[PDB]
Amino acid sequence: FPRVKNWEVGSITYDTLSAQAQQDGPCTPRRCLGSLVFPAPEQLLSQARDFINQYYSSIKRSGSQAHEQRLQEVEAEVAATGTYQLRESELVFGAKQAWRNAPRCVGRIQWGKLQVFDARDCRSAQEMFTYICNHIKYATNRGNLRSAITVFPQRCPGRGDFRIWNSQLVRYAGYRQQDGSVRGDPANVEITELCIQHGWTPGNGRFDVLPLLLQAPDEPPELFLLPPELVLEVPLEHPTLEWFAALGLRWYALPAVSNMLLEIGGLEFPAAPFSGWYMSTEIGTRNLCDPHRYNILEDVAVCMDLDTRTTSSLWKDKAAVEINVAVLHSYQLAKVTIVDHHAATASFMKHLENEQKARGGCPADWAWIVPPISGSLTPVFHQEMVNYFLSPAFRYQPDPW
Amino acid sequence: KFPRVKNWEVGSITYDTLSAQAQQDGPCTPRRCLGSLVFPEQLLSQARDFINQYYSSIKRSGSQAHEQRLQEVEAEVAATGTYQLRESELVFGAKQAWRNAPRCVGRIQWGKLQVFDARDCRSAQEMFTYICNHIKYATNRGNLRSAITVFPQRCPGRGDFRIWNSQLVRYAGYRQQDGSVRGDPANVEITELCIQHGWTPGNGRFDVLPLLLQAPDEPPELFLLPPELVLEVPLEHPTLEWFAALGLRWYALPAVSNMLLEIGGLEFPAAPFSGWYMSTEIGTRNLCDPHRYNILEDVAVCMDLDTRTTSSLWKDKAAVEINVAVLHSYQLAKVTIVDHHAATASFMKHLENEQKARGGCPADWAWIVPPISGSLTPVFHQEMVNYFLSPAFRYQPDPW
Ligand code: HEM
Ligand code: HEM
Ligand SMILES: CNCc1cncc(-c2cc(C)cc(N)n2)c1
Ligand SMILES: CNCc1cncc(-c2cc(C)cc(N)n2)c1
Ligand SMILES: C[C@H](O)[C@H](O)[C@H]1CNc2nc(N)[nH]c(=O)c2N1
Ligand SMILES: C[C@H](O)[C@H](O)[C@H]1CNc2nc(N)[nH]c(=O)c2N1
Ligand SMILES: [Cl-]
Ligand SMILES: [Cl-]
Ligand SMILES: [Gd+3]
Ligand SMILES: [Gd+3]
Ligand SMILES: [Gd+3]
Ligand SMILES: [Zn+2]
Repeated sequence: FPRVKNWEVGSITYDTLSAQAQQDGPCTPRRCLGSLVFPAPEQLLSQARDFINQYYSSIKRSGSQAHEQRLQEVEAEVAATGTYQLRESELVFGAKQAWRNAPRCVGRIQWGKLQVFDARDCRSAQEMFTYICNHIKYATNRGNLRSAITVFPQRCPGRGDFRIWNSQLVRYAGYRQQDGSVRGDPANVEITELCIQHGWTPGNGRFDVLPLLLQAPDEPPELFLLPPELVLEVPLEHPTLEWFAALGLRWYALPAVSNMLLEIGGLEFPAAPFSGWYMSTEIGTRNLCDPHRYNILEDVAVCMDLDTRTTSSLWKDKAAVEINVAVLHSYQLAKVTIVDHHAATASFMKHLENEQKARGGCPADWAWIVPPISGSLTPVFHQEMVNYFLSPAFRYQPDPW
Repeated sequence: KFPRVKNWEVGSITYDTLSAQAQQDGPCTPRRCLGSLVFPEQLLSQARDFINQYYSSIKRSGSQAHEQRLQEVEAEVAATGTYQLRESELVFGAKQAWRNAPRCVGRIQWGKLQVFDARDCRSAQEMFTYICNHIKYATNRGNLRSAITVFPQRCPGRGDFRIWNSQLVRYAGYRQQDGSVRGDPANVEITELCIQHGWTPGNGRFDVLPLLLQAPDEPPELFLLPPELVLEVPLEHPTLEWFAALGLRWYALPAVSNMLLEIGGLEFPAAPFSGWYMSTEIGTRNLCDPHRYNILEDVAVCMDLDTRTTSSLWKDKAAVEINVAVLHSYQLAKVTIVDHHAATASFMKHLENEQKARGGCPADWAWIVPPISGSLTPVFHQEMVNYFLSPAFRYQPDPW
């Protein structure tokens, strides 16, 4: 089993949990591909057996009365229907484990605190939209954010999938400009074009919240506008650079991923949006400073009167730090939950410690866990980590179009 | 079977066909990735291989002299159980090993390397002057020049040379009446060895250590370094006038002396190579790591930052100014240094060159991305393939 060192302190542990990794990643002994962003009844039965085993362990009833009954119930159902149905408690446990198992999530200290909305009876895109609005309202909670997931009906033979076409519930439009550029968020050019193609009347601002394109089984996507008062936003200002407000920058409160597939015991939920609260560097560093995103870094540095004609003045580093300050200040001023990268990484270290005792290890993707600014100033930089795939899981899936 | 590599900033795609050569295997399996871990008669096999590389590089594969050099290595191993490298081969392999180092962000320079051939060395005294030639050459009054000195290869039945220090220039680390260290904590061990072999310890936080040089089958001997030969830069800040009063310094020459050079199956456990610093190595890691000089809070106090809450980003602000002070001080002293923006931009050009030249480039994403401002540099947005090519610099155990 792999030995794992923390270089700040000298700690050494062994990741015995990785030996249970069923599905395989992209690396081989010849080459590591860890930096890549994107890496049958009997086999349904083995996945279900393992998950039922996981569930009955969690309720300290492994090998008991109910446990054997449930394994036999599942085999009979797969035999008779080609599939099976989770009990509500199994669904709650499986959603939590999927978060717990997510190697690129730095916020997993929170994994046991997840509100699970059971939407597996959803019948239409219109009902789907109602469920989504309830999710957003509950999770936003007027800025005191609460972690939640809404689970729509599972994939099943004979019927198409429920899908949310948008990659998140809240996204800003990205409009290909007149002179080649993009107005708004360049990450969202494609979904913006899809919304227009499906009858949306576009705006022309940099921060126009997109409509939702919601797909019911064997149905084309349907367009749904979010009420503005449902989408809580934060205007960005800086505590001491008063000209920063004049940039007119904003971000939204709720990070809600809506394009991933939830897998529990071999069953697949292609529509299961989940939400937490932001870590400030996602907004301040990636969304606002990536050259292919809002790309504000040079404009901010020029306004700061930094010397932008030489790299060795560290003008980029100085301006990124103040942009992150602005995000934290603005969300704190607006009373909207946010965590800075120092606090987030420190609590992740506690999570690693908890998980070593509970399970003997923790799947973690170092490149995603280490924040995009001030990497070695956080404790996770100095922590070796072992990346592997456990189930239940959130998986990437192709876009439905 | 040829990995697709995407740059997410631009959208460009390439394929790493070079990875198909990866001889020695890394630590990863389809079951789990270990990329973030720091330390994870067949001598003919990799001697043939290396010779074939050379003659291809000089556009001389399959012609006269290629055949000829294949025979003498055959004959030398048959007659002696090993072989000696031609001068030009020692040079070509030294550069290729640097070219192949997945963790080196400075490889745009790999073609410009000065190779000193110390293969006729014998005794810790000969090493000392051999190492002193390198240092004064590489240092060059602050106009740093990349250089490697190749001490004799390893032979069966006896010896091998070793430099006991991890680098040629290391600051001492002294324990206290309470354990905690004055000086560099990373060097507490070699410091205790240097004293243990009879060295008068200094009192201070930046005492340059003596060298423990090991001739084959000898107890090592201590060697003072001439102070005028160890170029150091006192640290000041352009606008924070008190920064000089913190009394911080770093040395000019980064020279790694504990690594084993391997060319064509031959092994050189003493083969120090040197370049010039990227400023985050000094300003971020050496000075701000909690287990190194750990000065971050002291600088933040002097800057009157709000260290009471993490969300003031006081750590980030103090760290940036420490890096500013490093770059400013090295430039004022006219000592070659490169900032992490310039360094990573040059590495992107290196990747582009290597794609044309060899169809790929082994790169360790976690080590290429700088330890501050990661996503502000282009390498953050570049997918990379990590694998082992030969010739290579390899890690080796401590000589005890
Ligand atoms: C409660 C506060 C939370 C914080 C602070 C947090 C933080 C983060 C961050 C910073 C990332 C990397 C995102 C990126 O760079 O694109 C991430 C990824 C992720 N998070 Fe969390 N998260 C939280 C809650 C949750 C919840 C509630 C779930 C699911 C139940 C979850 C599941 C995931 C998954 C699956 C990923 C990987 C997404 C991907 O790889 O594209 N997180 N999280
Ligand atoms: C010319 C300027 C150079 C720069 C700016 C540079 C930069 C760097 C940096 C920043 C590292 C990371 C080391 C660490 O974080 O501890 C590194 C590692 C490394 N460098 Fe370069 N380097 C240069 C020249 C060279 C030369 C001349 C050689 C050998 C001939 C070389 C071979 C290596 C190797 C083998 C490593 C891996 C060290 C390890 O794995 O611990 N570099 N370099
Ligand atoms: C494609 N990257 C996935 C992604 C993108 N944006 C934001 C997140 C995210 C998700 C959650 C639940 C919390 C958080 N703090 N962040 C994940
Ligand atoms: C433990 N990593 C090895 C190490 C440690 N310190 C510094 C370097 C280094 C080496 C070279 C040639 C250049 C540079 N700019 N830096 C390498
Ligand atoms: C190529 C590289 O893997 C890619 O840019 C990754 C690096 N680490 C990351 N880490 C997080 N948290 N989010 C990201 O999008 C990325 N991007
Ligand atoms: C655990 C982790 O791999 C370790 O801290 C690595 C990360 N990346 C690094 N990158 C460089 N250049 N140098 C280092 O020492 C490290 N340390
Ligand atoms: Cl986001
Ligand atoms: Cl160093
Ligand atoms: Gd003011
Ligand atoms: Gd303007
Ligand atoms: Gd005062
Ligand atoms: Zn790997």
